[PDB]
Amino acid sequence: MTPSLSAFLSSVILAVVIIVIPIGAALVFVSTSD
Amino acid sequence: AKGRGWLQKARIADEIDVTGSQYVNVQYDEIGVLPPLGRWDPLNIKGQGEARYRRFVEMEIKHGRMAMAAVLGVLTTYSGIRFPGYLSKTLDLKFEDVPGTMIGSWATVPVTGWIQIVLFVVLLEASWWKQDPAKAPGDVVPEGVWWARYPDGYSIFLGDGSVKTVAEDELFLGKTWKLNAERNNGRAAMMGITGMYVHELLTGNPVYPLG
Amino acid sequence: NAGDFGGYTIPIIGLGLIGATIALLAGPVD
Amino acid sequence: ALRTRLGEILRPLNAEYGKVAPGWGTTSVMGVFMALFLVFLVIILQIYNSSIILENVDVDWVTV
Amino acid sequence: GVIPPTGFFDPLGLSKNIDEETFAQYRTAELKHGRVAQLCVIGYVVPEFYRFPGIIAPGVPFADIPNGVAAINAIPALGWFQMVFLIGAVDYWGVLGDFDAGKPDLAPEELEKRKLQELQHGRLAMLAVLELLRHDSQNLVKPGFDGLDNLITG
Amino acid sequence: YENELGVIEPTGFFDPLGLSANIDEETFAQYRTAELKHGRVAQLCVIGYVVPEIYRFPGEIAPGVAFADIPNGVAAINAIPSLGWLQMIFFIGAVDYWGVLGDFDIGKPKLDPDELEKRQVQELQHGRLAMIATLELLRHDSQNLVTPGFDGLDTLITGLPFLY
Amino acid sequence: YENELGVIEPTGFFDPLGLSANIDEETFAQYRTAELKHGRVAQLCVIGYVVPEIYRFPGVAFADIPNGVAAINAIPSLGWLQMIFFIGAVDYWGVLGDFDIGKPKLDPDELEKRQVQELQHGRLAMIATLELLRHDSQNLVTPGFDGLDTLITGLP
Amino acid sequence: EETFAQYRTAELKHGRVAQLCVIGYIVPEIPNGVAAINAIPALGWFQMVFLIGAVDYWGFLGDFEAGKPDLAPEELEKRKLQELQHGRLAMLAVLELLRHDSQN
Ligand code: CLA
Ligand code: CLA
Ligand code: CLA
Ligand code: CLA
Ligand SMILES: CC(=O)O[C@H]1CC(C)(C)C(=C=C/C(C)=C/C=C/C(C)=C/C=C/C=C(C)/C=C/C=C(\C)C(=O)C[C@@]23O[C@]2(C)C[C@@H](O)CC3(C)C)[C@](C)(O)C1
Ligand code: KC1
Ligand code: KC1
Repeated sequence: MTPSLSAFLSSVILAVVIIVIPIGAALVFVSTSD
Repeated sequence: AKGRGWLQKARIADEIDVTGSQYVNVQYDEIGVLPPLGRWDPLNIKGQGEARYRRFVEMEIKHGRMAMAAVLGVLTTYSGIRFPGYLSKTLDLKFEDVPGTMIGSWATVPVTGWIQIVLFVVLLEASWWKQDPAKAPGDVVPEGVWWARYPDGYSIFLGDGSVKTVAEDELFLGKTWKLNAERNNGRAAMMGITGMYVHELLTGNPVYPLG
Repeated sequence: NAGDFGGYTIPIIGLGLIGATIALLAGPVD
Repeated sequence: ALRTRLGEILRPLNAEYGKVAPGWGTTSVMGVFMALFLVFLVIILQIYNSSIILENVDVDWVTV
Repeated sequence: GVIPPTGFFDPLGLSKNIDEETFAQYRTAELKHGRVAQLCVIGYVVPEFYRFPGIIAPGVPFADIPNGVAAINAIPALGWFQMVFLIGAVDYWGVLGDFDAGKPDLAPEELEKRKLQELQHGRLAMLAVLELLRHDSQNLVKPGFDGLDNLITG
Repeated sequence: YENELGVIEPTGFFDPLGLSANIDEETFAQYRTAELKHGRVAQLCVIGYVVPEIYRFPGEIAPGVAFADIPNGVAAINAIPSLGWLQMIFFIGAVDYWGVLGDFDIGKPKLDPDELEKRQVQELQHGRLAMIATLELLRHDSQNLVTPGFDGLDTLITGLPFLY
Repeated sequence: YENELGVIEPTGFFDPLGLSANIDEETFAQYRTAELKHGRVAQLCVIGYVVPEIYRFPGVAFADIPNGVAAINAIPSLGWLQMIFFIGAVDYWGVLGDFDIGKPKLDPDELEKRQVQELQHGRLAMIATLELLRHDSQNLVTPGFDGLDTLITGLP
Repeated sequence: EETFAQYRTAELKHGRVAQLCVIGYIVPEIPNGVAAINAIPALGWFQMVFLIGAVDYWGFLGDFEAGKPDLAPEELEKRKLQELQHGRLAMLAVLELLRHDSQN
């Protein structure tokens, strides 16, 4: 596992963890609330 | 009963029309009777008798089955694929020294070895795998023996764990497709194994002109 | 090079098979 | 309409117009394969771009 | 087993005093003796031109075995133990001699006909065997007792 | 006992030797408890054959031998002192009989009853497969200890060449 | 078949595989006959391994015959066959050779205490002859495989 | 009740193993003690402990009618009270032998 490969894997994990999942959870919450 | 009800919840629902209504289902009835020729019976074996016709169905199935094994047998053996070790340690017969040629493999293999192959077929034909008259033609494997069976409505599994039931008329997965594909590959290998025999008789190459 | 992969055998058999199937399916149904 | 020998043969292949799986069907599995395809396409792009440098993979003209 | 050339052949009084229940036991004894003898006649002429490829015992190939009764001592006894016991499983249990395909669906009239030459073919084969191991045994002990020195006279 | 847990698609009810036809309930419950625990141990045994090839513990089991010197496989057994092995047996034996470090309220999720039986069959199926795996691991390892490179596969974990 | 002779306290009705499950009364009598006859040979096989050492017999020398599996090759194969069929005379037809006709005592309560004692001495002998045949055959192919004599008892 | 039965069974069992250890410690002098358990390979202990466990849990080779005579109830509890008293006597004895092997 080269540093560039590890950086790519961290980028994918990071994008899912702090972009896709929080926006989806916020959308679900405001859609059920409103 | 226990540990089987998860299939019903994982089973995908029945297909419907796009509008929402139930789907309306809206020549080739026998295995071996398929699109290109239909019922190709030039000698009218079906007219000879029901007992005579059932004999010919089992006869085509059996002849076609050994031909598929025979064709695959030569193709791997003539390529040079060999089992590791000795075919006959008493005769100092390694597998590598047995010729890939059909006549060469038929002659080099010891007659005591050929007897063991024949006696296994005799044991299967006479006691173990007998055709039951009540059973379908070619259905000679008894119950209890582990065999790949494809009954009507058998389960297949998707990526999420969902379960689909496969009818007999399903493409590539139904019983009638696999039954038809066995007969046809058997018919093609029946001509194939005889052609490989005569081509090797004339030229020494079973797959002439390939190679 | 002209005898490689069976020579002209597969193209001749293949073209004859296609022509025979077209002629077989050319007739009317009934 | 004309009935031909090949048309009768190919008839069951065109006999399921409008047939659907009810509801969402297998869309969840399809989204997973789309997401895996998107990650795979980014990988081979970044390998070509040399944004991902592998261990024994050198993006340059090779011999033999 | 009554055949037109002869009648109820019984010169030594071996069928009158003895009962008919055990007379069936001699019938199996007669049929099995002929069946062994019939297979011994063909089994005596076949090893002349053809032999099995490998060996039967370590150091004992099939080729260098005398065809006659000297083959009994050539093959080791433990080899004979395996052969005799496997035969006896078929002889007693009917392990490999009970398949229904060997019992053809025959009508009555030709059945009791076919059983008649079955014991008759074995009958001459009992006497034919009795000559086969005779001339073999005489020539095995002392060479060239009879005028001919061939196991098969033809 | 055809209508019990463990019946799965490729074989169905698998009992060719008839070891469950004439048995009672309590021996079947003992059989399934044996099957569940044999599978659970064999599942951890497969994991325990791969993890020491990557990471080892930093301390010492005994002052004589450290973790890194211990050879992976059946050669581990004689390397570590026998007093240490006897202490492990009774430690995990206390959890085996009493459950001193098991039977916790957390870690036992309540689910859908049909989902729970599905996961229980999955637990049995993984355990049944790992039981078959532990036989191949032990056969390859022990025979390679008697004759080094007996089968010609040398390495302990043959199917995972990226570890070596 | 739990209520039958042979049930003894350590094993009880020993049948793990269930070979006696769902078989007719004719097969079990056949199983019992095979149980008994296999046992009876094994007791005589144990005797026939120690007593041919001290005592010999009067075209092969009886004293030169090596006791064990090496005796099979020493005795001629033809000479072995009439012994095999002689045992078959007393086996199938029951033409008693060890006795003249056979004079067995019958005591009602002792019958249970003899027949059960007959098969289990044979059962132990059957367990014993496996070791006796193993040690002889493994040492014949490899002299000194476990580095032991032919008979573990030291009175020879 | 339920807990007391476990304590009751453990009191008897602990008293037993102490007794066989004491007689099992004098036959060797006629690979000595705690030095022996390390000398024997752990594969040997794997076979022996599970053999004891088969007797301990299933009663494989340790539950037979020859070891349980009919006797009579008057001296049964007298002998069973004697089972504990000898069991305790061997129990307090045992610790001094293990503490003797270079311990406190
Ligand atoms: C749990 C009880 C116990 C303990 C802690 C010990 C202690 C020890 N014994 Mg030991 N032994 C015992 C029971 C015990 N003895 C009894 C009751 C006897 C008298 C027969 C012996 C006779 C004995 C021998 C002959 C040897 C030892 C050896 C040893 C040492 C090696 C470790 C070991 O346990 O191997 C245990 C190995 C054994 C072979 C134990 C023998 C126990 C036998 C098989 C009887 C037990 C089975 C059963 C309870 C009997 C009743 C069944 C039925 C007939 C009613 C160790 C210091 C070995 C050592 O090398 O010496 C230092 C050794 O060779 N002891
Ligand atoms: C310790 C192992 C063990 C035990 C006690 C069980 C117990 C059980 N299994 Mg099972 N299983 C196992 C391991 C085990 N399993 C393995 C490894 C596989 C994969 C092949 C399976 C595959 C399987 C299926 C697919 C099913 C069962 C089922 C059952 C139940 C009924 C069958 C029975 O009577 O078992 C009794 C078991 C024994 C008496 C122990 C086995 C003793 C034999 C003689 C061992 C044979 C030797 C072995 C092959 C090792 C060879 C070593 C080599 C060096 C030669 C019962 C709860 C059924 C079910 O779960 O309930 C409805 C069922 O459908 N098993
Ligand atoms: C003191 C320690 C201890 C205690 C109190 C228990 C508690 C229990 N266990 Mg565990 N267990 C232990 C140690 C212990 N276990 C260890 C170290 C492991 C491995 C991590 C296990 C894994 C385990 C399994 C897989 C099973 C149990 C079962 C049982 C129960 C039956 C009693 C028994 O063990 O049968 C005594 C043992 C036997 C009768 C069989 C012993 C022989 C086998 C083959 C093991 C021998 C392997 C051998 C040493 C290796 C060499 C082989 C050859 C070369 C000789 C009981 C509740 C069984 C169960 O719950 O229901 C049946 C069960 O199937 N336990
Ligand atoms: C030829 C051997 C033979 C035969 C025919 C029998 C048959 C019988 N036994 Mg019996 N037995 C034997 C050997 C045999 N046993 C041996 C050696 C022992 C001592 C361990 C016993 C101890 C015993 C007890 C304690 C009981 C029986 C019982 C029975 C009866 C019912 C059980 C059954 O169906 O078994 C059928 C068995 C067979 C058909 C033979 C199976 C042979 C297997 C496949 C061999 C497996 C390998 C074996 C371990 C050898 C390995 C060698 C290795 C080098 C390969 C039946 C009459 C019961 C009873 O007496 O009547 C109610 C009963 O309670 N037997
Ligand atoms: C005229 C008439 O009708 O009267 C008849 C009627 C009547 C009553 C029926 C008769 C009878 C029947 C008879 C004779 C019955 C006899 C019973 C008999 C003979 C029973 C033996 C036990 C064998 C065993 C268990 C051997 C185990 C052997 C064991 C434990 C071994 O380990 C084998 C061993 O090799 C090892 C592995 C190592 C060696 O170191 C030691 C040995 C060698 C030991 C009579 C008396 O004939 C009279
Ligand atoms: C150990 C293996 C073995 C057993 C267990 C066994 C059993 C029986 N044999 Mg067989 N037998 C051989 C071996 C065995 N036989 C061999 C190797 C050969 C070829 C040489 C052979 C040939 C004959 C002939 C010609 C006859 C014969 C019979 C019987 C029958 C009566 C018992 C007897 O007479 O010994 C019982 C079931 C006769 C018969 O049925 O008459 C009533 C009969 O006439 N056998
Ligand atoms: C609280 C009481 C207590 C004492 C007084 C004590 C003492 C020793 N233990 Mg320890 N022990 C635990 C507790 C105690 N231990 C616990 C709770 C566990 C489970 C986590 C445990 C596990 C292991 C393992 C795996 C090994 C082990 C060892 C030693 C050995 C080290 C010095 C020596 O080598 O003598 C001395 C005597 C090693 C061994 O026995 O090697 C021969 C060895 O491998 N222990």
